[PDB]
Amino acid sequence: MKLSDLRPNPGANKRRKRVGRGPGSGHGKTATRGHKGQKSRSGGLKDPRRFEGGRSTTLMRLPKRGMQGQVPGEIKRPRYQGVNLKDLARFEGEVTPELLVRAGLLKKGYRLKILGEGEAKPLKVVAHAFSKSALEKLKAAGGEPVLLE
Amino acid sequence: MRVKMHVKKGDTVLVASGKYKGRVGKVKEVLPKKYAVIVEGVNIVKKAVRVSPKYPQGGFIEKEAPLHASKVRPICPACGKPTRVRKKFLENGKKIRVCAKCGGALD
Amino acid sequence: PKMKTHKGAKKRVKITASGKVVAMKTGKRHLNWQKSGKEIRQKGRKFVLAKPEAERIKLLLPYE
Amino acid sequence: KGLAMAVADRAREGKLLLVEAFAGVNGKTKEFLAWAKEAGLDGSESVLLVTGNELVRRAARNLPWVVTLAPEGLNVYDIVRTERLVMDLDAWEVFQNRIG
RNA sequence: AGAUGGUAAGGGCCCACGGUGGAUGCCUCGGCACCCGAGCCGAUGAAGGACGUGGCUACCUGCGAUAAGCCAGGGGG
RNA sequence: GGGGGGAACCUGGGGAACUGAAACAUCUCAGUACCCAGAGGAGAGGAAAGAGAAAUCGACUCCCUGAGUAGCGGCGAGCGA
RNA sequence: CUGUUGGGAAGCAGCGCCAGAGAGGGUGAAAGCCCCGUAGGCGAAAGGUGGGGGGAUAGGUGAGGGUACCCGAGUACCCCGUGGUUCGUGGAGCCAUGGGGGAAUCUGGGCGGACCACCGCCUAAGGCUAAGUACUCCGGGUGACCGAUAGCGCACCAGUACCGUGAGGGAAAGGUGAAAAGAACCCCGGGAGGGGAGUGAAAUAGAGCCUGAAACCGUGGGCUUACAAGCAGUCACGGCCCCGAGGGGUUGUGGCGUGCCUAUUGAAGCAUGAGCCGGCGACUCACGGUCGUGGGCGAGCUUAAGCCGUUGAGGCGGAGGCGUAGGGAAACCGAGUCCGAACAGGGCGCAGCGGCCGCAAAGUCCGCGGCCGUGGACCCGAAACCGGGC
RNA sequence: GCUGGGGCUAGGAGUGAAAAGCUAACCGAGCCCGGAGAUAGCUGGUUCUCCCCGAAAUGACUUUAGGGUCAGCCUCAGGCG
RNA sequence: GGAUGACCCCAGGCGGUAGGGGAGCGUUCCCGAUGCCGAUGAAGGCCGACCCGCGAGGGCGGCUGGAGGUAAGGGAAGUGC
RNA sequence: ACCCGGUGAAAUUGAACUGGCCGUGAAGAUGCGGCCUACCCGUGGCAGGACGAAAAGACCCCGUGGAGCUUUACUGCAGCC
Ligand SMILES: [Mg+2]
Ligand SMILES: [Mg+2]
Ligand SMILES: [Mg+2]
Ligand SMILES: [Mg+2]
Ligand SMILES: [Mg+2]
Ligand SMILES: [Mg+2]
Ligand SMILES: [Mg+2]
Ligand SMILES: [Mg+2]
Ligand SMILES: [Mg+2]
Ligand SMILES: [Mg+2]
Ligand SMILES: [Mg+2]
Ligand SMILES: [Mg+2]
Ligand SMILES: [Mg+2]
Ligand SMILES: [Mg+2]
Ligand SMILES: [Mg+2]
Ligand SMILES: [Mg+2]
Ligand SMILES: [Mg+2]
Ligand SMILES: [Mg+2]
Ligand SMILES: [Mg+2]
Ligand SMILES: [Mg+2]
Ligand SMILES: [Mg+2]
Ligand SMILES: [Mg+2]
Ligand SMILES: [Mg+2]
Ligand SMILES: [Mg+2]
Ligand SMILES: [Mg+2]
Ligand SMILES: [Mg+2]
Ligand SMILES: [Mg+2]
Ligand SMILES: [Mg+2]
Ligand SMILES: [Mg+2]
Ligand SMILES: [Mg+2]
Ligand SMILES: [Mg+2]
Ligand SMILES: [Mg+2]
Ligand SMILES: [Mg+2]
Ligand SMILES: [Mg+2]
Ligand SMILES: [Mg+2]
Ligand SMILES: [Mg+2]
Ligand SMILES: [Mg+2]
Ligand SMILES: [Mg+2]
Ligand SMILES: [Mg+2]
Ligand SMILES: [Mg+2]
Ligand SMILES: [Mg+2]
Ligand SMILES: [Mg+2]
Ligand SMILES: [Mg+2]
Ligand SMILES: [Mg+2]
Ligand SMILES: [Mg+2]
Ligand SMILES: [Mg+2]
Ligand SMILES: [Mg+2]
Ligand SMILES: [Mg+2]
Ligand SMILES: [Mg+2]
Ligand SMILES: [Mg+2]
Ligand SMILES: [Mg+2]
Ligand SMILES: [Mg+2]
Ligand SMILES: [Mg+2]
Ligand SMILES: [Mg+2]
Ligand SMILES: [Mg+2]
Ligand SMILES: [Mg+2]
Ligand SMILES: [Mg+2]
Ligand SMILES: [Mg+2]
Ligand SMILES: [Mg+2]
Ligand SMILES: [Mg+2]
Ligand SMILES: [Mg+2]
Ligand SMILES: [Mg+2]
Ligand SMILES: [Mg+2]
Ligand SMILES: [Mg+2]
Ligand SMILES: [Mg+2]
Ligand SMILES: [Mg+2]
Ligand SMILES: [Mg+2]
Ligand SMILES: [Mg+2]
Ligand SMILES: [Mg+2]
Ligand SMILES: [Mg+2]
Ligand SMILES: [Mg+2]
Ligand SMILES: [Mg+2]
Ligand SMILES: [Mg+2]
Ligand SMILES: [Mg+2]
Ligand SMILES: [Mg+2]
Ligand SMILES: [Mg+2]
Ligand SMILES: [Mg+2]
Ligand SMILES: [Mg+2]
Ligand SMILES: [Mg+2]
Ligand SMILES: [Mg+2]
Ligand SMILES: [Mg+2]
Ligand SMILES: [Mg+2]
Ligand SMILES: [Mg+2]
Ligand SMILES: [Mg+2]
Ligand SMILES: [Mg+2]
Ligand SMILES: [Mg+2]
Ligand SMILES: [Mg+2]
Ligand SMILES: [Mg+2]
Ligand SMILES: [Mg+2]
Ligand SMILES: [Mg+2]
Ligand SMILES: [Mg+2]
Ligand SMILES: [Mg+2]
Ligand SMILES: [Mg+2]
Ligand SMILES: [Mg+2]
Ligand SMILES: [Mg+2]
Ligand SMILES: [Mg+2]
Ligand SMILES: [Mg+2]
Ligand SMILES: [Mg+2]
Ligand SMILES: [Mg+2]
Ligand SMILES: [Mg+2]
Ligand SMILES: [Mg+2]
Ligand SMILES: [Mg+2]
Ligand SMILES: [Mg+2]
Ligand SMILES: [Mg+2]
Ligand SMILES: [Mg+2]
Ligand SMILES: [Mg+2]
Ligand SMILES: [Mg+2]
Ligand SMILES: [Mg+2]
Ligand SMILES: [Mg+2]
Ligand SMILES: [Mg+2]
Ligand SMILES: [Mg+2]
Ligand SMILES: [Mg+2]
Ligand SMILES: [Mg+2]
Ligand SMILES: [Mg+2]
Ligand SMILES: [Mg+2]
Ligand SMILES: [Mg+2]
Ligand SMILES: [Mg+2]
Ligand SMILES: [Mg+2]
Ligand SMILES: [Mg+2]
Ligand SMILES: [Mg+2]
Ligand SMILES: [Mg+2]
Ligand SMILES: [Mg+2]
Ligand SMILES: [Mg+2]
Ligand SMILES: [Mg+2]
Ligand SMILES: [Mg+2]
Ligand SMILES: [Mg+2]
Ligand SMILES: [Mg+2]
Ligand SMILES: [Mg+2]
Ligand SMILES: [Mg+2]
Ligand SMILES: [Mg+2]
Ligand SMILES: [Mg+2]
Ligand SMILES: [Mg+2]
Ligand SMILES: [Mg+2]
Ligand SMILES: [Mg+2]
Ligand SMILES: [Mg+2]
Ligand SMILES: [Mg+2]
Ligand SMILES: [Mg+2]
Ligand SMILES: [Mg+2]
Ligand SMILES: [Mg+2]
Ligand SMILES: [Mg+2]
Ligand SMILES: [Mg+2]
Ligand SMILES: [Mg+2]
Ligand SMILES: [Mg+2]
Ligand SMILES: [Mg+2]
Ligand SMILES: [Mg+2]
Ligand SMILES: [Mg+2]
Ligand SMILES: [Mg+2]
Ligand SMILES: [Mg+2]
Ligand SMILES: [Mg+2]
Ligand SMILES: [Mg+2]
Ligand SMILES: [Mg+2]
Ligand SMILES: [Mg+2]
Ligand SMILES: [Mg+2]
Ligand SMILES: [Mg+2]
Ligand SMILES: [Mg+2]
Ligand SMILES: [Mg+2]
Ligand SMILES: [Mg+2]
Ligand SMILES: [Mg+2]
Ligand SMILES: [Mg+2]
Ligand SMILES: [Mg+2]
Ligand SMILES: [Mg+2]
Ligand SMILES: [Mg+2]
Ligand SMILES: [Mg+2]
Ligand SMILES: [Mg+2]
Ligand SMILES: [Mg+2]
Ligand SMILES: [Mg+2]
Ligand SMILES: [Mg+2]
Ligand SMILES: [Mg+2]
Ligand SMILES: [Mg+2]
Ligand SMILES: [Mg+2]
Ligand SMILES: [Mg+2]
Ligand SMILES: [Mg+2]
Ligand SMILES: [Mg+2]
Ligand SMILES: [Mg+2]
Ligand SMILES: [Mg+2]
Ligand SMILES: [Mg+2]
Ligand SMILES: [Mg+2]
Ligand SMILES: [Mg+2]
Ligand SMILES: [Mg+2]
Ligand SMILES: [Mg+2]
Ligand SMILES: [Mg+2]
Ligand SMILES: [Mg+2]
Ligand SMILES: [Mg+2]
Ligand SMILES: [Mg+2]
Ligand SMILES: [Mg+2]
Ligand SMILES: [Mg+2]
Ligand SMILES: [Mg+2]
Ligand SMILES: [Mg+2]
Ligand SMILES: [Mg+2]
Ligand SMILES: [Mg+2]
Ligand SMILES: [Mg+2]
Ligand SMILES: [Mg+2]
Ligand SMILES: [Mg+2]
Ligand SMILES: [Mg+2]
Ligand SMILES: [Mg+2]
Ligand SMILES: [Mg+2]
Ligand SMILES: [Mg+2]
Ligand SMILES: [Mg+2]
Ligand SMILES: [Mg+2]
Ligand SMILES: [Mg+2]
Ligand SMILES: [Mg+2]
Ligand SMILES: [Mg+2]
Ligand SMILES: [Mg+2]
Ligand SMILES: [Mg+2]
Ligand SMILES: [Mg+2]
Ligand SMILES: [Mg+2]
Ligand SMILES: [Mg+2]
Ligand SMILES: [Mg+2]
Ligand SMILES: [Mg+2]
Ligand SMILES: [Mg+2]
Ligand SMILES: [Mg+2]
Ligand SMILES: [Mg+2]
Ligand SMILES: [Mg+2]
Ligand SMILES: [Mg+2]
Ligand SMILES: [Mg+2]
Ligand SMILES: [Mg+2]
Ligand SMILES: [Mg+2]
Ligand SMILES: [Mg+2]
Ligand SMILES: [Mg+2]
Ligand SMILES: [Mg+2]
Ligand SMILES: [Mg+2]
Ligand SMILES: [Mg+2]
Ligand SMILES: [Mg+2]
Ligand SMILES: [Mg+2]
Ligand SMILES: [Mg+2]
Ligand SMILES: [Mg+2]
Ligand SMILES: [Mg+2]
Ligand SMILES: [Mg+2]
Ligand SMILES: [Mg+2]
Ligand SMILES: [Mg+2]
Ligand SMILES: [Mg+2]
Ligand SMILES: [Mg+2]
Ligand SMILES: [Mg+2]
Ligand SMILES: [Mg+2]
Ligand SMILES: [Mg+2]
Ligand SMILES: [Mg+2]
Ligand SMILES: [Mg+2]
Ligand SMILES: [Mg+2]
Ligand SMILES: [Mg+2]
Ligand SMILES: [Mg+2]
Ligand SMILES: [Mg+2]
Ligand SMILES: [Mg+2]
Ligand SMILES: [Mg+2]
Ligand SMILES: [Mg+2]
Ligand SMILES: [Mg+2]
Ligand SMILES: [Mg+2]
Ligand SMILES: [Mg+2]
Ligand SMILES: [Mg+2]
Ligand SMILES: [Mg+2]
Ligand SMILES: [Mg+2]
Ligand SMILES: [Mg+2]
Ligand SMILES: [Mg+2]
Ligand SMILES: [Mg+2]
Ligand SMILES: [Mg+2]
Ligand SMILES: [Mg+2]
Ligand SMILES: [Mg+2]
Ligand SMILES: [Mg+2]
Ligand SMILES: [Zn+2]
Repeated sequence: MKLSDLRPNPGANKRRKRVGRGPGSGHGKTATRGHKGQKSRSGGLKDPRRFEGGRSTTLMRLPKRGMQGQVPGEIKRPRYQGVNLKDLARFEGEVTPELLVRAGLLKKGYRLKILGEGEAKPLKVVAHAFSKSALEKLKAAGGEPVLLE
Repeated sequence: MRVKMHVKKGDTVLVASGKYKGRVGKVKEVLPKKYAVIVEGVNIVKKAVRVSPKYPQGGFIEKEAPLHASKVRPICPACGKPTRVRKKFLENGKKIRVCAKCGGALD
Repeated sequence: PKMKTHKGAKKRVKITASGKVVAMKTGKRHLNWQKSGKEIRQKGRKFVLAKPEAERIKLLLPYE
Repeated sequence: KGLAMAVADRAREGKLLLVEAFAGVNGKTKEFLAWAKEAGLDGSESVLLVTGNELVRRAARNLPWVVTLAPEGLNVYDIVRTERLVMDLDAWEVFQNRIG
């Protein structure tokens, strides 16, 4: 297999669209821009995600809701992430927050909360909280719930 | 700093390329700015001269045309072969050209 | 440069699990004395923004 | 995956050769050249010579049909560019460690 | 009676050759970008100039009435 | 000892407008352009009357990230630790 | 090295050789071995540097106990006016300070976002401090950078000519040939210019010089044209001329026939633009996003800066990011959750294929393409506004 | 009164027996360079070929009306059938 | 039909502005390339009533030119007036 | 002004092989229809036409364009109290 053989698969490298290059291309003259007006101009229109021609926008007519926060900003309080029993399936022996981080299950800087989707497995699971149904499934399967503080 | 010339006035050179390939001759002159040598009786050209005090009767003269120095090879005075040149340090220790075929000085 | 989150959108709207856009019913900020109870109550819920409008708002929230 | 597949491609063509060490090559092109001939490399086919032996690389590097590399340098363009792959065992060892 | 051809002052199309003009290709003394290196000069008068300076010298370079240069070390041949 | 010069770079003292906000004043552009002073091969900053929640860290500078987060905002356009 | 073609060998052919050097440039064409180089090595009396090595010097270093002397003042601190911070007066702290008032020395003071308490952090009102960082006038290396309308404004005697009182503006302009062998001498001519002669492989390579397009001007030839009506062509036939059951050129007659572009409801239009020709001339790039698509891995995917290596070699680096759970303004609960008295109702949510194997896939990374956001964002054009100068 | 020479006053400024006159051949705000590629919802221009499909000039709203947002109408890919 | 885009057969569609989509041509540059074409003549220019291609184009021939050019397959854009 | 010798511009210019009528046509036709008329090419003259040339209408309107000016428009600043 040699340099002359190396080919990208079909569709892997598509040509770009070139406008403003003659009549046969069917993108000549106006360059697919239509005729005249703001959108044909260099610079074009306002943020069409928001602006609506001068009338008050869809967005700005809906009510704000809830606590938006104040200076000096977010209040530091402990944060919990749940991981379900089913995600604990893969482990044997002990699970702790740290292992769960490594598995790519628990994100750093969150506390562990175990949740109920799935089946419990007789493991020693150490966490900051358990849901009602998690505790239940866990006790019943002869696993061992351990609270951290 | 200086142009490198592997050949000089008037060691004996073989003309190794061009119309005169094969000829042997003394280097009458070295022109480093043009990187060229004049070899005796090699590269003759017919130049027109005006009827002048220097040349009354006018007509033409023969002149030696310069050769690009790379066309030329010194002939070793010991072995008589055309050669590349090497440098050898003496005891002085001045340095000198020596033939690359045998070890002979080229001056 | 990276896109900026539109703060009026972040403050008015939420993108649901399946990407619908949700906002509070408009119309009971005030002038409510003569509104029926069916009215005030119904305006107290969230509704799901019309597709083309939600689709626009969704693009202003590039990192939710 | 690419590194592996490229070597694999040569392996599948018989064009990959592993070697224990290099006889008399002690940094001279004629020395490598000897050895090479003796090992079935007449220079009619381009060779990616991979070895950690500096002495062997210098010896082979001036040959127009030889491209040389340390084993840490092995890469797919070089494998694919050349017709034949030649490795030290020690070279081959790191490549195995690299594709692991 | 009838009927039809040779006129070219000049013009038009085509072909050949030229003139004009300086495209195109090739070229590169120059430019550009990045990376590395290096980074202050000046009253001991800088930067930057003026005028000079060659046997003959318009200009450029170099140089300063010791004026394309003076002395000394090193390099080179 | 100073004075004057130096392409960018740097600090400090001053400091716009077009423009954007589909008009405009707050806001933006922007502490940008520009003027001035000063340095120097860099300049600035620097050895906690710090950070800010950890029973923690440990001068300053510079890069990645944190994060378009927190927030700020005719809660508009936008701005942004 | 030799032979050969050739003006010229480095081409082709024969037989060799070097290589830690087959980077590259030259040489009359295309050269590893002819030249300059290249790999690998070597080199400073003098000046400069010297963050590395060595040495010196300055400087550095105790423990209880007592005393309560000192510990940076128009300062802290409070109020007023402001600036800085993400903070636009906000619940507005902090840092800074123009005005007023105005302390204390560790049992002192500042701070942890008004304030108070508690619990902590830190020691203001004196100074210095390498390095890691920015830049590129200068030197060098290197380009999926330009190649004379490009690339710097300038390849060239250019910040010049020229323009402007001035600040300031600001060009054009490269190429004989391998070598000048740059055309002695004769002829016509006042000269310019040419014609011979000569040089050269070549002279429509002759210096007004490589190539030498097009518009434009001419000479010569073929066909045609002075009763004809025209977007200039087209279709047909016939004549003549040319190259040789065919073609080509030309055009007499007959048929048909309203330029191009632009903008418009609508143009041949008496609506725009264009004298003709050559060259320059307008949908891109970064970073984010969204979909689509080619692959990699898949409950996971992926690294950034940096570090090591290379000198067109890759690797390391898991900090971080996205995903794996949602609902709720939030506390918070969680395959649920929110409203609610509700075990009500509702909103928003939750649930592969084949034979343990393979296959597919959430997702995510990279490439490619479309479109979006931010930038001047497809190119060209104002009238104006502002700064500093003249 | 006219005039030579030497001087001073300038850009929101001068100067003006007043005309918005004149301030270096266009002054209801001089010229140069800079912000700067200001902005231009306007006008103009937008470059190779073939093939398939193929609109709109409406409705709502709009300091909107020769500009937009959504919808209608065109096209592509996937699914349904 | 054959198995697959080999090509044959039958049928049907194929006016087109804005505009969507598809497939191609050509220009500069990179890998391919220490290769290959090249003074028995590179590029470029001027002819051509010939060959291939729907076309954009690509060949081949003659003349000019006098030293460069560059494939199959890929890659990237200062790419077509 | 005209003729002969000398020197020798300009705007403008899609190309032109550039007649009249009555009609037709985006509504004022050398260029379309039907007719009429008309051999080729100039020189001096005239100005009816080529909606002749020049100048991207200065009037008018449009642009959420500009600028000068005004005031018991709004908001600020100098200045003064
Ligand atoms: Mg691409
Ligand atoms: Mg086209
Ligand atoms: Mg298309
Ligand atoms: Mg179209
Ligand atoms: Mg067009
Ligand atoms: Mg347009
Ligand atoms: Mg379009
Ligand atoms: Mg478009
Ligand atoms: Mg348009
Ligand atoms: Mg339209
Ligand atoms: Mg247009
Ligand atoms: Mg318009
Ligand atoms: Mg439009
Ligand atoms: Mg436009
Ligand atoms: Mg613009
Ligand atoms: Mg615009
Ligand atoms: Mg309104
Ligand atoms: Mg928040
Ligand atoms: Mg147990
Ligand atoms: Mg020497
Ligand atoms: Mg001989
Ligand atoms: Mg010596
Ligand atoms: Mg309400
Ligand atoms: Mg309200
Ligand atoms: Mg309320
Ligand atoms: Mg209220
Ligand atoms: Mg009622
Ligand atoms: Mg009502
Ligand atoms: Mg009621
Ligand atoms: Mg995030
Ligand atoms: Mg989410
Ligand atoms: Mg090699
Ligand atoms: Mg190779
Ligand atoms: Mg007759
Ligand atoms: Mg005739
Ligand atoms: Mg005649
Ligand atoms: Mg004719
Ligand atoms: Mg000619
Ligand atoms: Mg080239
Ligand atoms: Mg310097
Ligand atoms: Mg000087
Ligand atoms: Mg001089
Ligand atoms: Mg000396
Ligand atoms: Mg000496
Ligand atoms: Mg000073
Ligand atoms: Mg100084
Ligand atoms: Mg400042
Ligand atoms: Mg100061
Ligand atoms: Mg300031
Ligand atoms: Mg400043
Ligand atoms: Mg000011
Ligand atoms: Mg403003
Ligand atoms: Mg702007
Ligand atoms: Mg904007
Ligand atoms: Mg505005
Ligand atoms: Mg606007
Ligand atoms: Mg206005
Ligand atoms: Mg404004
Ligand atoms: Mg802006
Ligand atoms: Mg600001
Ligand atoms: Mg600047
Ligand atoms: Mg200074
Ligand atoms: Mg430094
Ligand atoms: Mg420093
Ligand atoms: Mg310092
Ligand atoms: Mg201290
Ligand atoms: Mg984050
Ligand atoms: Mg808001
Ligand atoms: Mg700011
Ligand atoms: Mg011969
Ligand atoms: Mg030979
Ligand atoms: Mg040979
Ligand atoms: Mg090398
Ligand atoms: Mg080479
Ligand atoms: Mg070479
Ligand atoms: Mg030659
Ligand atoms: Mg060769
Ligand atoms: Mg070559
Ligand atoms: Mg060579
Ligand atoms: Mg070396
Ligand atoms: Mg060396
Ligand atoms: Mg003590
Ligand atoms: Mg005391
Ligand atoms: Mg103190
Ligand atoms: Mg004091
Ligand atoms: Mg204060
Ligand atoms: Mg502030
Ligand atoms: Mg507030
Ligand atoms: Mg505050
Ligand atoms: Mg104070
Ligand atoms: Mg205390
Ligand atoms: Mg106290
Ligand atoms: Mg304080
Ligand atoms: Mg305080
Ligand atoms: Mg406090
Ligand atoms: Mg604190
Ligand atoms: Mg503290
Ligand atoms: Mg300091
Ligand atoms: Mg240090
Ligand atoms: Mg530093
Ligand atoms: Mg640097
Ligand atoms: Mg440089
Ligand atoms: Mg080149
Ligand atoms: Mg030129
Ligand atoms: Mg130029
Ligand atoms: Mg040229
Ligand atoms: Mg220059
Ligand atoms: Mg020039
Ligand atoms: Mg000049
Ligand atoms: Mg002037
Ligand atoms: Mg002048
Ligand atoms: Mg100017
Ligand atoms: Mg010019
Ligand atoms: Mg030459
Ligand atoms: Mg020459
Ligand atoms: Mg004569
Ligand atoms: Mg005479
Ligand atoms: Mg003569
Ligand atoms: Mg003659
Ligand atoms: Mg002659
Ligand atoms: Mg001859
Ligand atoms: Mg020949
Ligand atoms: Mg010729
Ligand atoms: Mg020639
Ligand atoms: Mg010429
Ligand atoms: Mg030549
Ligand atoms: Mg010529
Ligand atoms: Mg010519
Ligand atoms: Mg011609
Ligand atoms: Mg004729
Ligand atoms: Mg008649
Ligand atoms: Mg007749
Ligand atoms: Mg006809
Ligand atoms: Mg017929
Ligand atoms: Mg015929
Ligand atoms: Mg015929
Ligand atoms: Mg015909
Ligand atoms: Mg008939
Ligand atoms: Mg017509
Ligand atoms: Mg018609
Ligand atoms: Mg056309
Ligand atoms: Mg037009
Ligand atoms: Mg129009
Ligand atoms: Mg109109
Ligand atoms: Mg109209
Ligand atoms: Mg017409
Ligand atoms: Mg008409
Ligand atoms: Mg007309
Ligand atoms: Mg008109
Ligand atoms: Mg017209
Ligand atoms: Mg118009
Ligand atoms: Mg013109
Ligand atoms: Mg013409
Ligand atoms: Mg053209
Ligand atoms: Mg685009
Ligand atoms: Mg994309
Ligand atoms: Mg993707
Ligand atoms: Mg992968
Ligand atoms: Mg998979
Ligand atoms: Mg992210
Ligand atoms: Mg429910
Ligand atoms: Mg439900
Ligand atoms: Mg995937
Ligand atoms: Mg889009
Ligand atoms: Mg921009
Ligand atoms: Mg742009
Ligand atoms: Mg764009
Ligand atoms: Mg502009
Ligand atoms: Mg003005
Ligand atoms: Mg104004
Ligand atoms: Mg103003
Ligand atoms: Mg000004
Ligand atoms: Mg001023
Ligand atoms: Mg006077
Ligand atoms: Mg005077
Ligand atoms: Mg006077
Ligand atoms: Mg005055
Ligand atoms: Mg004045
Ligand atoms: Mg002034
Ligand atoms: Mg003014
Ligand atoms: Mg005023
Ligand atoms: Mg003004
Ligand atoms: Mg005034
Ligand atoms: Mg007066
Ligand atoms: Mg008046
Ligand atoms: Mg002036
Ligand atoms: Mg005037
Ligand atoms: Mg004004
Ligand atoms: Mg004036
Ligand atoms: Mg300036
Ligand atoms: Mg700006
Ligand atoms: Mg701009
Ligand atoms: Mg504006
Ligand atoms: Mg375009
Ligand atoms: Mg159709
Ligand atoms: Mg309408
Ligand atoms: Mg409508
Ligand atoms: Mg309504
Ligand atoms: Mg509406
Ligand atoms: Mg329109
Ligand atoms: Mg409009
Ligand atoms: Mg739409
Ligand atoms: Mg439909
Ligand atoms: Mg479909
Ligand atoms: Mg058919
Ligand atoms: Mg079809
Ligand atoms: Mg049909
Ligand atoms: Mg069609
Ligand atoms: Mg298609
Ligand atoms: Mg396509
Ligand atoms: Mg092709
Ligand atoms: Mg092309
Ligand atoms: Mg292509
Ligand atoms: Mg390149
Ligand atoms: Mg190569
Ligand atoms: Mg080559
Ligand atoms: Mg050959
Ligand atoms: Mg030849
Ligand atoms: Mg030939
Ligand atoms: Mg080329
Ligand atoms: Mg070519
Ligand atoms: Mg052709
Ligand atoms: Mg040719
Ligand atoms: Mg060459
Ligand atoms: Mg190529
Ligand atoms: Mg290729
Ligand atoms: Mg490739
Ligand atoms: Mg372009
Ligand atoms: Mg007469
Ligand atoms: Mg006359
Ligand atoms: Mg005509
Ligand atoms: Mg006529
Ligand atoms: Mg009518
Ligand atoms: Mg009529
Ligand atoms: Mg007529
Ligand atoms: Mg007609
Ligand atoms: Mg008629
Ligand atoms: Mg007629
Ligand atoms: Mg008539
Ligand atoms: Mg006349
Ligand atoms: Mg008339
Ligand atoms: Mg008249
Ligand atoms: Mg007419
Ligand atoms: Mg008229
Ligand atoms: Mg007119
Ligand atoms: Mg006109
Ligand atoms: Mg205009
Ligand atoms: Mg107009
Ligand atoms: Mg107008
Ligand atoms: Mg008016
Ligand atoms: Mg009007
Ligand atoms: Mg108006
Ligand atoms: Mg308005
Ligand atoms: Mg408007
Ligand atoms: Mg206005
Ligand atoms: Mg105004
Ligand atoms: Mg007063
Ligand atoms: Zn010898």
